Amino acid sequence: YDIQAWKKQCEELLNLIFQCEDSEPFRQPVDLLEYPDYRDIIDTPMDFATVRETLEAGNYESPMELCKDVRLIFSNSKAYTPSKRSRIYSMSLRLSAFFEEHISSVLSDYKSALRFHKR
Ligand SMILES: NC(=O)N1CCN(C(=O)c2ccco2)CC1
Repeated sequence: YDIQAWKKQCEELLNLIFQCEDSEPFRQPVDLLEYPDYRDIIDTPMDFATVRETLEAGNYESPMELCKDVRLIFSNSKAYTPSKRSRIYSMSLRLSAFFEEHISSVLSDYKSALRFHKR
């Protein structure tokens, strides 16, 4: 029933994601010299350094907000990919599966703790 536990749990999950080779394309923003049309396709860029920095600045109120930004990293990859078999998109799918598998208990525990708090 710890309402604040999600933050350290998210920090540790972000640490695991940064150790994963599949996250390399998603750690920093996309360079426009390499992908000139990126902002024509993607209106809201997002990356794992921005998520980690937002978390560490105390700018997420809940793990649901963090989850929305992480999911935006993956939807941006799906929207930008020219093919469903591309290397970078295929890395996003594995990383998304890993993230969803680990974030599930973080979300469940937070929502349960909040319900207990408001009982
Ligand atoms: N850091 C980068 O330069 N990226 C390249 C564009 N991105 C993609 O999701 C993507 C899908 C298919 C090909 O690239 C984000 C990562």
